[PDB]
Amino acid sequence: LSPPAFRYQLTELARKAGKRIVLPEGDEPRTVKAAAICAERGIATCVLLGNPAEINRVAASQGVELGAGIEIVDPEVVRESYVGRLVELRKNKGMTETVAREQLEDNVVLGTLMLEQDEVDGLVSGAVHTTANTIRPPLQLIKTAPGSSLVSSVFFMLLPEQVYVYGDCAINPDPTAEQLAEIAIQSADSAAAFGIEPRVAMLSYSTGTSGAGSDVEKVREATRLAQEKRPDLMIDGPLQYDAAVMADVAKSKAPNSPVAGRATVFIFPDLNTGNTTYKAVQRSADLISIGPMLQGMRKPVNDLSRGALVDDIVYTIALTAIQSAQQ
Amino acid sequence: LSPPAFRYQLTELARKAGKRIVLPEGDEPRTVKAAAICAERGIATCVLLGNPAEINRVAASQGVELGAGIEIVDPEVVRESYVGRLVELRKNKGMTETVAREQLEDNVVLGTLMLEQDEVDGLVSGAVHTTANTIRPPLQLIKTAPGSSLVSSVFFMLLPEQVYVYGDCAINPDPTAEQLAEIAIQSADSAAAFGIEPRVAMLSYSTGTSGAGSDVEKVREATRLAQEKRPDLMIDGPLQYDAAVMADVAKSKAPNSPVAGRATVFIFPDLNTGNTTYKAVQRSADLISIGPMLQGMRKPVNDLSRGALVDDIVYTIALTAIQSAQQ
Ligand SMILES: [Cl-]
Ligand SMILES: [Cl-]
Ligand SMILES: [K+]
Ligand SMILES: [K+]
Ligand code: NA
Ligand code: NA
Repeated sequence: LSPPAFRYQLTELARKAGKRIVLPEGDEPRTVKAAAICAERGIATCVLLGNPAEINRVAASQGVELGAGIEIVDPEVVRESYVGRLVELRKNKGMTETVAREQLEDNVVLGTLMLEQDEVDGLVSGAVHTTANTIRPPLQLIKTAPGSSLVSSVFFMLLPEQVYVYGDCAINPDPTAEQLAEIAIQSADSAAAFGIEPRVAMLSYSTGTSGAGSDVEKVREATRLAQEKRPDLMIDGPLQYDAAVMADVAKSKAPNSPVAGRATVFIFPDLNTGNTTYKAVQRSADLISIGPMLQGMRKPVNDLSRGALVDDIVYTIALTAIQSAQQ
Repeated sequence: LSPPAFRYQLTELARKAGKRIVLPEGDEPRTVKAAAICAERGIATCVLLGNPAEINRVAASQGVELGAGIEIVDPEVVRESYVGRLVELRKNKGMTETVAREQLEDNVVLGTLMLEQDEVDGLVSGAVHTTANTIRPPLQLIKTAPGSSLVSSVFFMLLPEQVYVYGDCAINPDPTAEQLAEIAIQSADSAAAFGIEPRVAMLSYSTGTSGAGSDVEKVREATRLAQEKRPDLMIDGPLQYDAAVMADVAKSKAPNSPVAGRATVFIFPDLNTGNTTYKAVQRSADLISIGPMLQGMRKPVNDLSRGALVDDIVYTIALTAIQSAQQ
């Protein structure tokens, strides 16, 4: 699975999904250009939230036509029709009609209510907003998937001939043992859904009992808890990074391990570890990453980097559509 | 500073130091062969602790002569002469003459007492023993250097044209803010002593205020505390790894930073982060590392990997001799 091969696999899987993805940042130039690519290539039907005139002016300003597969929704027209639904959804938290109308001025809230009404299949935003702005309404309204008590994330690491899965390198600062086992299971399910055989390495500064301490025991607990809920999955830990990827190190420090030496899914003990290793490997191996992709949400939601490129948005919409077919 | 250039710089600095390094594993084949190289190249005078006949048989078994610069000490001859000193050193902890004699059967204890008696300048062991076996007697008897409340460690990361310093990637599992500031200062002093201009990046999953949480505040506290004790040092944090090494990321996320974009010393928030990133970078960039090197000890002590090679031992003796001239 080379980087071009994996990127095409995302295109193939998204086409077979045949999903509708709402884009709250409907008039954003990068998002308009990416939506037209997804429609022309069959990656997804893109629902743009914004003024039809402005979106078409932005589309014309970038040499892009919005034909089939592009559906523009004017928030001013449809906003009031979702007020009653939002009041009903948050009535026990003190939602009023006036407050609900105030919240619906944000296109992410509007797209989330469209997502909750099963009018679209997924939501992508964040090119010109914060991560919290993208995920807070879905967290409040869509909630977590059954069997998940939290949302985590993964990065797809595109090596020259294979794809690794890293997580959680963006969201959860300090997972407990129970949460870490949940992150490992979510990440392995994500890997399998995107064509990656999950061999899950629970990372630590200790390989087995080479090191001791509360930090090592948390990874050991999470390993056992994850194996309890999913006896079918190949999980092992604790493992240092070299033991997870090198067969020679595996044969010397963890020879009875079904994961060591050939791990494909790498679960980091905390965000310090995950984000630092993710950033360092991106520079040192000079490889390519796709993500981060959220996991554990009841319906797919994903947040873009504020400096994302058009192609970054294109494949993020693909991931979101593929996640919709997974559920 | 290419890897060959840096390795020669260690040779030059060790020669100028002109130190004596005691080797408790005196009859170990790899250690005997490395000691003769250090003596012939002028890296250090090596004091081998073992049976003179056995050491010479091991030396002859590897095509190696032990001439000038090699001094063999028979533990059976000199052990009793250090019993009274050990009793005096640990009298308040319940040391007796019989217990002291029992402890002196371990050559590391004997070499540590030689180190404490200023008969040698540094100690290297661990090729056939655990790390705890190497460092416990010095920790009990030599103690920490003035201004240091703990011992930490660094790895020298030999990039194609420069050398980075990583720490602490081996010893301290979860440093407090005060300890982390101490690790940063020790690591910068180590870097400068080995010909590396210290620009210290205090690593985190947050660049500045990009992320919040107790983990980020610890790095922020350690950054300020380290700057308080050493106003002359270039320290900054918190910084993600990409902000520390990439000028473009630095100009966008930390433009007022005197370290971001050109860091040479990388201080990891905990052992999970340090060891995982160290192991991952070694595989991803396929670079070369030297270490780990202890720091903060009153007199230099260093521990070998049990799978170390002869050349690994050679340059570890060099590091230890260089550390002796630093103090
Ligand atoms: Cl274990
Ligand atoms: Cl800050
Ligand atoms: K964002
Ligand atoms: K050792
Ligand atoms: Na690898
Ligand atoms: Na670099």
